[PDB]
Amino acid sequence: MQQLQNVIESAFERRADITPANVDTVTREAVNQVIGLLDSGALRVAEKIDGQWVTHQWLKKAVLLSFRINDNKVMDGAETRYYDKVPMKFADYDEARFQKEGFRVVPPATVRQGAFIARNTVLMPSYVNIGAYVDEGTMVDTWATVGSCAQIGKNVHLSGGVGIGGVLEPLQANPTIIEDNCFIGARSEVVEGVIVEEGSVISMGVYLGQSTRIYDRETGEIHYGRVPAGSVVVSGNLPSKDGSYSLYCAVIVKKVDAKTRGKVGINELLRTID
Amino acid sequence: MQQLQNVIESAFERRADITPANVDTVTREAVNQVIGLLDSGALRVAEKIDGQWVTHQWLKKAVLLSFRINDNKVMDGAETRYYDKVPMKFADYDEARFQKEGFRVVPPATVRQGAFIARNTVLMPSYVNIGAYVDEGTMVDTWATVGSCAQIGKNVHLSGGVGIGGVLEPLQANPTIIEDNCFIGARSEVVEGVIVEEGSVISMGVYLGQSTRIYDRETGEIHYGRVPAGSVVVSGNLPSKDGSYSLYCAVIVKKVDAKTRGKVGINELLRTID
Amino acid sequence: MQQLQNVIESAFERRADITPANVDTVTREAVNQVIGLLDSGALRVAEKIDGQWVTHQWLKKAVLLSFRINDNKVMDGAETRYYDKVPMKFADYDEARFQKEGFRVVPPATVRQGAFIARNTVLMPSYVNIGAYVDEGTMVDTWATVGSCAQIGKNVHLSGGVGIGGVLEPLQANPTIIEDNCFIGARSEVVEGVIVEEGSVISMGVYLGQSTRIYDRETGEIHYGRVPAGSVVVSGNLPSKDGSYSLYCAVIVKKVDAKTRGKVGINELLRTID
Ligand SMILES: CC(C)(COP(=O)(O)OP(=O)(O)OC[C@H]1O[C@@H](n2cnc3c(N)ncnc32)[C@H](O)[C@@H]1OP(=O)(O)O)[C@@H](O)C(=O)NCCC(=O)NCCS
Ligand SMILES: CC(C)(COP(=O)(O)OP(=O)(O)OC[C@H]1O[C@@H](n2cnc3c(N)ncnc32)[C@H](O)[C@@H]1OP(=O)(O)O)[C@@H](O)C(=O)NCCC(=O)NCCS
Ligand SMILES: CC(C)(COP(=O)(O)OP(=O)(O)OC[C@H]1O[C@@H](n2cnc3c(N)ncnc32)[C@H](O)[C@@H]1OP(=O)(O)O)[C@@H](O)C(=O)NCCC(=O)NCCS
Ligand SMILES: N[C@@H](CCCC(=O)C(=O)O)C(=O)O
Ligand SMILES: N[C@@H](CCCC(=O)C(=O)O)C(=O)O
Ligand SMILES: N[C@@H](CCCC(=O)C(=O)O)C(=O)O
Repeated sequence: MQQLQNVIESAFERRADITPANVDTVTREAVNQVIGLLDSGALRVAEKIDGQWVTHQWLKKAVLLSFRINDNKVMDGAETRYYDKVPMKFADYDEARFQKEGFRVVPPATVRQGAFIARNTVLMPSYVNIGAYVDEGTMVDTWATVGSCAQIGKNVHLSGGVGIGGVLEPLQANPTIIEDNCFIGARSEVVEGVIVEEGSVISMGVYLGQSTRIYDRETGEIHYGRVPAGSVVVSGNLPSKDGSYSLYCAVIVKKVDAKTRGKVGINELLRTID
Repeated sequence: MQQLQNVIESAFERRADITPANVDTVTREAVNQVIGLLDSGALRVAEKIDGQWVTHQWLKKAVLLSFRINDNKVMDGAETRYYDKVPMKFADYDEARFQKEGFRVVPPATVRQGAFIARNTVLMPSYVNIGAYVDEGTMVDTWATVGSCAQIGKNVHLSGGVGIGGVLEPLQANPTIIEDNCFIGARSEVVEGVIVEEGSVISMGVYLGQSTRIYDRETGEIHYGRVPAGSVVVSGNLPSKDGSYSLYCAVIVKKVDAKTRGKVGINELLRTID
Repeated sequence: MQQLQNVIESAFERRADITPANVDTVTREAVNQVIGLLDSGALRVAEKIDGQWVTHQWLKKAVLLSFRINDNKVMDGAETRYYDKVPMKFADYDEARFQKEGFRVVPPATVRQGAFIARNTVLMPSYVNIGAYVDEGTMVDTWATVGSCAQIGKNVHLSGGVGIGGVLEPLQANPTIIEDNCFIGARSEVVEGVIVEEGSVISMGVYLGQSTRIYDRETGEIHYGRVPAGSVVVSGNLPSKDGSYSLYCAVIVKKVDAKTRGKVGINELLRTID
């Protein structure tokens, strides 16, 4: 949408000098419009086109600017109080709306406005930050986090305490992406724009960033930045040249098979009852 | 209780076709009765008999069915709202009740109805899921999670960010069990029905599942599925056959001694003041 | 303050026999006074003097005694209820106060009374326990925890799911300290009085306690208890004598450089807008 993109790209250049007081109504209204569209899933920060994920840098820009244009407001918790500038997505939902949108939200799961949550998902107590997109069938297990602008595929299981990297701080070029049908094991973390290709199974306590060596013991091939579709990855180490010590790495031990599927399947009984 | 077990086992077979609308009052009432009993500690999903933990599969079945028989309801948070089908355990407690039950609940710790919490425990902000049982004296530290149906012994310390596996998704045969007097170090995870025997000390960042090799450096013995009573376990790796790389494992480095006890003791000053 | 320190040190000796009922008004009032001072930053549990961090053991004592002198009270959550004896820091703040104190508090972040939060910090949903001190510019990312009495420097970034050890349980001699300008990578844990010196970068999934070997591959020097200023630390292992297995350790791989700074910088656009 040019009328919106234009204003966004002009404002971004003046980011440092914009404040909630000096911002003109045009930039304010535009940024706000863009956040509502992300919130509804009409727009998304990254999308797959021709077998490639592309990032719309200007939607990322809008997310950033929202922090320069909005002022903080006291939010009343019950026993306590908060002071922040991004509204809560569900603050205004009624049963009819929850009923139509079709996902389950377990207290105290919290989602910021500007994040899209699809039908048939289950959010256990967890956090979904602004700009993120969580597709159909996915479960975000306890204390997991979906970082700003992150893209999560359909039928994905993000285990307890798992973290998917954001793009706000530290600042990142690209969002982190988890394709369809992946299983991410407990306490693992995927950051810095790494792409976990569809049907992959990441074991527990695996840490993937751009500097992480993803070693394929079968081919000897070492990857960086992505997990090839259908891999089973676990933690390991690679020895130094003198064998004096070893350093952490992720190892692709095999391709997903029946034995693997037996341990990571989604439970449909917990999904939306049509 | 046969009158209840019977109905449960009949219904479970039709699990996929049961919905909150078509379920008959008999199955509804039964499942509900069983959840109240788990909630009060009168029944428990697994129990130790003759030096063996046994799982009552039908109590697990009842837990599962509760998700087929109950409908979602809007739950009013303060700044936000939730939409789920399992009530909050403490929603109706008054001071007299908390005073009688004798445990401490630190905001925003949350527990689902159907989980048993014993006297003299302390829940820092954490999550205890349906069907779980948390025995006397235990502390569940910050952002720890006690998964569905998990069994936690007396005087156990579950450190910050620790996860004890559930049985709902992925679906599991048996609950995860932590016997009396264990210490589980920060950020560790214990899943898939592994049993951590009494008096064991699990260090930080240790990940135990059924596939994890638990290597005893002293005997060369490799365990699977359980941590022998009184072990001190830490993270390590075992080399591949070509020494080309190494893969994660848990190592039993020694048996708990005075030096160990010095670092993992429970603080009675924080327990219930009789 | 002698008038306060005296009462504190006398009472501490009788800790086990003090209860909320038998405690005399003098000890009660004193302990309470000391907690208010910690809350405001007028006093702090540890402080750096002459290039050395010193711990005021008696302020730690006061923190402990607060648990012997105060009784539990029901705290009304919205959907649920809690029962604890430490008030919520922000329960009484209004917009004017939040506006003057100058930090951002993202729901559902929670802080206990007795912890100091400085200007220009951002608390994503996280936990800050009693006695802690969080200095200017710092961000406490999602599900991170600042343990009791811990000291966090200025401009520090505590990543998602990071844990900084407390001193209450297990009981510790000294608080854990993170000096200015450090970056602590996701899911890492720093405990047992370890000191991370200024400008250091701790990677993801690094676990540091007093028993952790911090190996400097360049010098062959092995540290214990502290991370030398300006280090980049990552997870690794050191081989056993027979090469039969290896055990976890932290490795200092290099000194912070431009390439490192490129990945761990603070985003000023998210800080307080003056
Ligand atoms: C990866 C996983 C799914 C097992 O898959 P699997 O297909 O059964 O893997 P296998 O048991 O066949 O092992 C295949 C190889 O990988 C290794 N391996 C598998 N999982 C491993 C793990 N977690 N740690 C170390 N090694 C592991 C085996 O040692 C084996 O190596 P080898 O061929 O050299 O001997 C399992 O380890 C896992 O990650 N489970 C997830 C638990 C979880 O997070 N639950 C959520 C709770 S909220
Ligand atoms: C295990 C632990 C308790 C130390 O116990 P300990 O009995 O003092 O162990 P020691 O220091 O004697 O070490 C014994 C052996 O295990 C090793 N070791 C112990 N803890 C280790 C750890 N965390 N990482 C790596 N190695 C460890 C030592 O290297 C030593 O190996 P060696 O005999 O080959 O040289 C400690 O490491 C730990 O896990 N503390 C828990 C911290 C925590 O989670 N706190 C909660 C904050 S919420
Ligand atoms: C440490 C880090 C910042 C990279 O710093 P860097 O200066 O770019 O490090 P480099 O890529 O130059 O690597 C230097 C050495 O350390 C290694 N290394 C760096 N980070 C590593 C990691 N996470 N795991 C394993 N090895 C790592 C490299 O293998 C290399 O070893 P070599 O010299 O023997 O080949 C990055 O790994 C990291 O920790 N990012 C933090 C992500 C995070 O938690 N984000 C927050 C999300 S909430
Ligand atoms: N590492 C997180 C930081 C989020 C910070 C944030 O959302 C805020 O300041 O409100 C992210 O990049 O998503
Ligand atoms: N891994 C968790 C998943 C819990 C899901 C749940 O409780 C729900 O759908 O409400 C568990 O098996 O306990
Ligand atoms: N490991 C934590 C334990 C905190 C316990 C606590 O604060 C309480 O009992 O209220 C700490 O030592 O800070």
